[PDB]
Amino acid sequence: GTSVKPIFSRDMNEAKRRVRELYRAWYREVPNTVHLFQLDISVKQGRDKVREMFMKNAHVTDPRVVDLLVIKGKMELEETINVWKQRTHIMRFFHETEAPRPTDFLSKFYVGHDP
Amino acid sequence: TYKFVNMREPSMDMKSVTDRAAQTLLWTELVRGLGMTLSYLFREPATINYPFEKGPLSPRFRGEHALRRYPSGEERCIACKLCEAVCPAQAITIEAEPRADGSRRTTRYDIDMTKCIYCGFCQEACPVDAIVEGPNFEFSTETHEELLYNKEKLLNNGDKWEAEIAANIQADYLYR
Amino acid sequence: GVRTSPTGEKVTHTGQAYDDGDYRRVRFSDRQKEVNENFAIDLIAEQPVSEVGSRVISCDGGGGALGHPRVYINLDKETKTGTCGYCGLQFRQPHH
Amino acid sequence: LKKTTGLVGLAVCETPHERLKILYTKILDVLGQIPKNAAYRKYTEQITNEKLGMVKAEPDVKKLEEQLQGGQIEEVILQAENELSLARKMLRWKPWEPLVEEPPANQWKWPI
Amino acid sequence: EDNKQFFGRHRWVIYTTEMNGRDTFWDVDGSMVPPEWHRWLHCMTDDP
Amino acid sequence: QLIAVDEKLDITTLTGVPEEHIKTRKVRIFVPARNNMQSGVNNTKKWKMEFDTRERWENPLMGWSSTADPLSNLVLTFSTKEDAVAFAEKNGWSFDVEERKVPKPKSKSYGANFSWNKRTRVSTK
Amino acid sequence: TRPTIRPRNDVVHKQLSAFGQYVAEILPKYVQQVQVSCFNELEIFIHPDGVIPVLTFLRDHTNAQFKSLADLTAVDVPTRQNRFEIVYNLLSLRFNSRIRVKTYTDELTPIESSVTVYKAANWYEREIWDMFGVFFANHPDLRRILTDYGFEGHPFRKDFPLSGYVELRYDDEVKRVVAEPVELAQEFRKFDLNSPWEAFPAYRQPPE
Amino acid sequence: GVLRLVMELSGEMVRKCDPHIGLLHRGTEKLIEYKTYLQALPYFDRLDYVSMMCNEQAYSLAVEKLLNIQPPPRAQWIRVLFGEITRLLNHIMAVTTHALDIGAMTPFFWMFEEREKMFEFYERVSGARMHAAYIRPGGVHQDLPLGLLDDIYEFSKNFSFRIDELEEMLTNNRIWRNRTVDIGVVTAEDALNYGFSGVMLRGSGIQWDLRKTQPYDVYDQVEFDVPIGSRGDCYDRYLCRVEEMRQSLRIISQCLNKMPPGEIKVDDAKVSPPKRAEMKTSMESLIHHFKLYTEGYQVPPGATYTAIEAPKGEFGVYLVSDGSSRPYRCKIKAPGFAHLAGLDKMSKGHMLADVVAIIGTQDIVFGEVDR
Amino acid sequence: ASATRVIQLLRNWASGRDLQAKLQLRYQEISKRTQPPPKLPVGPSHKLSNNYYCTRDGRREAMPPSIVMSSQKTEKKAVTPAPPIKRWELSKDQPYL
Ligand SMILES: CCCCCCCC/C=C\CCCCCCCC(=O)O[C@H](COC(=O)CCCCCCC/C=C/CCCCCCCC)COP(=O)(O)OCCN
Ligand code: SF4
Ligand code: SF4
Ligand SMILES: [Zn+2]
Repeated sequence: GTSVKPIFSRDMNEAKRRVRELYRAWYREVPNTVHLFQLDISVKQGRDKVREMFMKNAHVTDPRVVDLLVIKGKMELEETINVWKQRTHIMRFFHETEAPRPTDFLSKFYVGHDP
Repeated sequence: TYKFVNMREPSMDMKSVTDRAAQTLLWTELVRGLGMTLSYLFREPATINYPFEKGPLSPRFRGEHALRRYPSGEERCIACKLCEAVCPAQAITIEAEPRADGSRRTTRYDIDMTKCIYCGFCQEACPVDAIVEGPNFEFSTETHEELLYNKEKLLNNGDKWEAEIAANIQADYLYR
Repeated sequence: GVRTSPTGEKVTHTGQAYDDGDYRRVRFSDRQKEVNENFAIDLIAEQPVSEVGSRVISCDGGGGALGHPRVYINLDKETKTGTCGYCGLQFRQPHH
Repeated sequence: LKKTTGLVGLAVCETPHERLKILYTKILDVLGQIPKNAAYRKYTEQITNEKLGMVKAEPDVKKLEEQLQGGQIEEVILQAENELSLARKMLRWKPWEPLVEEPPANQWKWPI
Repeated sequence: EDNKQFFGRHRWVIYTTEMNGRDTFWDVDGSMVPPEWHRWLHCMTDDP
Repeated sequence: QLIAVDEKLDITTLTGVPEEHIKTRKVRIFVPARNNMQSGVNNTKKWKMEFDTRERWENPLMGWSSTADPLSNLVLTFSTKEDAVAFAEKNGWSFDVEERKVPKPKSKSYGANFSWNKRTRVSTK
Repeated sequence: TRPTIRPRNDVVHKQLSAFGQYVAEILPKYVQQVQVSCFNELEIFIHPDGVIPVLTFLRDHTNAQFKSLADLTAVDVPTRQNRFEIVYNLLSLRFNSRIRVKTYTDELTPIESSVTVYKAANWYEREIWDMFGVFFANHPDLRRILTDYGFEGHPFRKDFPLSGYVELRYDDEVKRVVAEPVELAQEFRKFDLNSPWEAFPAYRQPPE
Repeated sequence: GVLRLVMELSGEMVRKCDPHIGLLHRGTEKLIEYKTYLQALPYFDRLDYVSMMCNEQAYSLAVEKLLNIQPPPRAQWIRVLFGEITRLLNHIMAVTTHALDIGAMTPFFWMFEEREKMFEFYERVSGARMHAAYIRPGGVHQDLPLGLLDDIYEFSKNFSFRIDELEEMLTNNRIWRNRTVDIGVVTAEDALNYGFSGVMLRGSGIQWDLRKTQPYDVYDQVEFDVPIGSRGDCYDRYLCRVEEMRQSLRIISQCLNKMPPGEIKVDDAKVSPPKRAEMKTSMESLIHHFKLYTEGYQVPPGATYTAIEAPKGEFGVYLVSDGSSRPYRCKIKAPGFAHLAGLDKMSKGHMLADVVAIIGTQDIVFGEVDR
Repeated sequence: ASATRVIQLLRNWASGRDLQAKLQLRYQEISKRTQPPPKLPVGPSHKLSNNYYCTRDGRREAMPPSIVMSSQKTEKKAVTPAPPIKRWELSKDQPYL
């Protein structure tokens, strides 16, 4: 039961197809984005960041969530291609100015009360 | 009712056509605008000689904040926290405790003037005329830190501006 | 009634003064510290006690609508004096 | 005939009675295919028949404007094509059928 | 004062050349006016 | 035209919440208790959702109270406990639910004040 | 009712009730409820599938001809199964009246775009998507219109924090504006203003 | 204000024009939900900051409709008088800034002197030059000072000559005409469908004015004419705005002559705060002052959409009440939003220099567009 | 205005109007900055009797909206939301500009 209305895909396979299309488009766009924005990162680590962002949502098991994430990624790609962003928006993906938050129990115990 | 702004029909008789042609060829309206500007040059300018001359103001004007006190010399504030509750910008911070003589008085009264919107809600919420918005407006500052007023600064402002503040309140209090 | 800290700072009417080991004193070096010279408690202590021949007196702080809300004070207790909750003025029945 | 109706983009239509009659005939023909019990069909038929009888009994154009309560016969004609297009779209939609489904239990409960 | 001037220019102040601790022959500003003359000078009242 | 998929709802990846503010927080689902200073009961009708309290420290300047958690002032209202539980589950927050406290009915009797032999007899009124 | 009380108009109430009944009769497939408020406002509750038919009927019908889209917005109610309600405000110049149409949806169910019916709905639907995350199908170009580029989340949702999650500043080491987790020198003070002793008996709910 | 404008140009002609907004998005609607109604009032001053008291009036009317109360007659007359003054201010700003962008730049100063005088009126009535917060959801905060009406009459009897000088500089100038005539033409049907309002509607020949069809405060007790255009271009809209300035002068004269006596806020101390002397002498007045300035007044549950004829068009608010003293939702409708949305259509097949004229004739302020 | 006669004539001719009648600089014609105290009238509700608040309580007269055609629970002439708007009149004060 639990009948719901499709957004774009009827099942998971079409969702995977759209995900692969978006990943292909991003993988093409990475070098041109790196050159045009005069970024200090390399193409390798930019594509690694794209891979990491795609892996961040690897646990989704619902076509509606999957293709809505695809829609948001397509919006981000459109923003990046049309040079609507500045270097700051692109560089925000890397968090180069944020201190590295430790994970072990001792470090969190020493720094403060935050688990 | 309604009017028409651009619903005229130009006359097509020979005299009107010749008049429009003369307007086109001799630039009559341009000369008329030139004459308007020339005439407007020969009239007295509206500039005042600041800072030696000041712009007109009103007893209702809202300027820099100040804390007042009674003629006996004790501060009017009783830490009711109505001004802090009504503040649209959350710019007032208040802490209180009983005094050495048991009076209900504040130990902390801060106003962040970089958050304040100068709406005057605090002085109209005050039940004892303690917090007011004085007539001073020439208090620009070279650093962000000096625009964070504490209780001592506000009491100093009250002692500094009490004469004008009292005169303005005497002028305007019958409208409140 | 401004006092001075043993280190050298002025003590405010709220009693605030940085202790010796406090680093936050560095904000006042090459500058000053804002302290109001008139203490309300001392100023209100100098006011004379009013003598009225009634058991209940009313106080509005003086000035009519320019004072505080009008309150009534009971003066039956001869041990102490009646003190206004807003203005701090003191009233007393004519003992002896 | 008048000129410059006063609305930008709305041109003057000479011989408007024929246009109104043709549009009303088309509207009635499209309404004929709708089920009889549909409220839309009977209501729009009543309105269209009223307007057609009104226009068939008045040769003057200004008196027709005053009687039809719309004024500026050109915009009445515009409303006529709007109604015709809506009739075709609604015949395609078929809204006389019962409600698709009820909302959840407290979908419209306010406050909270 | 000069009531024949238009509103705004009918009152003015000539600043002192030496206030509390600095030489104000050239460096004058509007914060040097005391509150009572501040009230009179900004036309908040008609009485000096 | 209908997927008819069967899986629990999860919108976590779409809300934009940071990673460490989802699985680390602990929301509380409760009916707020009546303020004992007053006898009114109008504030004990709905269900509230609030997050766990985090660190608050004193600002070195002005001595103000600073914070670092953006959810320190977030409070939500729900008609029933089920709605709050469903919202918390679909948003991915671990929750504790407290059952509503209802004042039990009481037997009041004005005549019990003036008792012939019972202890309920009052000394004054 | 002495001068401090607002005057009530009976004629407009009856007219709006009659027109609501008329609209309900003509479109039973979608209309779920019709209401007229005590200050003479008519709002109509419809099923999500009927957004295009109802709007087209109200715009094009001779008796309605609501040619102007006054406003389109959304309201977030977390306690409902369908989280968001979509509100359309329409103005009729021919008959000098205003109508309201309400719809509902959740995070994952799209709503049909009404740009074909009203050209004004374009930026309104863009803003609804930006602020609430409600997707609109067959929209010409749906994208953020108000938030910053790369902004994550939808701020007008009730569970979004007031100050957000990230703040901006300039860093001299990287010579650019950077985004960092938000820290406030003074936390926003939360006030509990709601009082007991309910104010309006007419709105009292059953004790269930 | 500040605008980012991405466009495609084929030679001189503009093919596509895509405006990017949000550079002044402050999140006002979410901030309003954390305030009481009185606390949320000053946001409307900042929404459209050329016509402040008009936004105050719209919000006050919405709250009054939800509260089932009405302001006293003198309050309504004061509201309409200051709304017409604010309309004069807004039209001066719009016309002079449009001319400045074209390149005239002299009438800007000429009319900003008058704008300064009207700011003096604002400051005298509320103590603030622009964000007064004078119009409240129960009436007005304070009564006018004893000499204000005379000064308003003195100001308003010389403004027609200033408008005449403006027209002498701009109306019949051939450069101004060639800059504004047949630019940004919009049809009546497109204007209606695209959501336009105000002058943007009336320039195409549509006869619509919210002060006439749906009057709100006392606008049905004064008579004035509504300028109507014929070609739907920038020149017709400029003429309409000038004629609206003249009609505003007419309404100001009528308001000055017919000001009635009485109180200024509704005599209901559960909505409007009591006078200071009452608060300082009466127990009930003190209790009501305390509760009104700490918690605020509760508004019965319900939703309303209230619109007024603002100087820039139809300004509306969709206000939702949950029964508490804080609004549950407050949607703000700004005409500049729809006008900037239609900018793309209005600049089809025009020069690059005509986009500035179209933006000027749309009368766009980004505070209300972004909110 | 302390302007000479020749300058007044020149500016009047160049502008085309008589400026001295309507000057844009304020002079003694404005009101004085000090005013007498204002008495200020009380509201209608200031009665001592026959003034119970339950008879003048606007908020408590608000009611939930009336429900018509709740779906969960003849000639029949066609109707419109409101009578058609009357056409405006052509401003018999200045019909054309
Ligand atoms: C039997 C003997 C006959 C001998 C022949 C003599 C006959 C002469 C009769 C006519 C001569 C007049 C010609 C003078 C120049 C005319 C140029 C002209 O008219 O062009 C205008 C344009 O001219 C201008 O508008 C230029 C103005 C630019 C603004 C600059 C302001 C100038 C005004 C200030 C006065 C200048 C003073 C000049 C004298 C300088 C002294 C050294 C046309 O433009 P439109 O109105 O758009 O119409 C065409 C499209 N359908
Ligand atoms: S003037 Fe307004 S914003 Fe400023 S402190 Fe007073 S209440 Fe707060
Ligand atoms: S300043 Fe006035 S309102 Fe604020 S706490 Fe003190 S007495 Fe209360
Ligand atoms: Zn006292």
